[PDB]
Amino acid sequence: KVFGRCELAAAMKRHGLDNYRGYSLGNWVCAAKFESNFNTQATNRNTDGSTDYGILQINSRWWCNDGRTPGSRNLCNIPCSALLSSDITASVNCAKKIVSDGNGMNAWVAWRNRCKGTDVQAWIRGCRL
Ligand SMILES: [Cl-]
Ligand SMILES: [Cl-]
Ligand SMILES: [Cl-]
Ligand SMILES: [Ho]
Ligand SMILES: [Ho]
Ligand SMILES: [Ho]
Ligand code: NA
Repeated sequence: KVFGRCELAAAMKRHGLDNYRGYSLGNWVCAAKFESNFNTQATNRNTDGSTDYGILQINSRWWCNDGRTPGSRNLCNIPCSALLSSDITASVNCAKKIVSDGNGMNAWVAWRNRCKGTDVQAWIRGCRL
């Protein structure tokens, strides 16, 4: 599923991501924009053989099981395919663990490089929230 901007903002809010660990909703929408272009089915291979999945490009190296990332962990206790669903529950619940790992949203390199320090509230402008 390819979400609209405000559609994704609303879904993220319903799943409790707004201000989760102090990160306003615009931060999460911005991260999703640059990680996946709001596409739940996005995947991308990493240099180490791991794969990133879903709207927030969650890596199989640590967070989900895809059966082909030898030596990895599955800390969100989910198949990576769950991160591709039209229902964002799995991606959100796993993102909540990730952002709690210590480095906050710096875990998403695209957030650090493209959202951090910018006017991220623009990403929820106009949305009914
Ligand atoms: Cl915001
Ligand atoms: Cl594996
Ligand atoms: Cl933080
Ligand atoms: Ho990535
Ligand atoms: Ho970590
Ligand atoms: Ho609201
Ligand atoms: Na894994």
